[PDB]
Amino acid sequence: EEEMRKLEELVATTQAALEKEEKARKEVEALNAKLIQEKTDLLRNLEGEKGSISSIQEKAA
Amino acid sequence: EEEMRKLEELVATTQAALEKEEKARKEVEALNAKLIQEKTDLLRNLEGEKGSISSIQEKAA
Repeated sequence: EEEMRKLEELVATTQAALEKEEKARKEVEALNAKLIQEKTDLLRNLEGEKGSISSIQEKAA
Repeated sequence: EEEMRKLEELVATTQAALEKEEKARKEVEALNAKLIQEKTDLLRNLEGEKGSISSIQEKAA
């Protein structure tokens, strides 16, 4: 009466784990890669504008 | 015993699955924990500057 219950718990632990791995393996680079590109285009906009604010200071003196 | 042999192999993959499941999530929560504040205060940094750049040029012209 006990041989049936270990087989249904056997297939349940594998299908529940299998949907959990590839859900996590997808989102780790999905969040990281779109965050590292959006700082790179803003930083060259930043230091080029920080060079532009001193230009109005040297031209006025 | 052969019936306990079929039980223990896929659980060994599942115990290897759960440790890799928690490994991916705890590194992706800590990187988002400080970086979303990084994009907010630079927005005040840029707009507080470019609002002045629109204001410094009209009296310099």
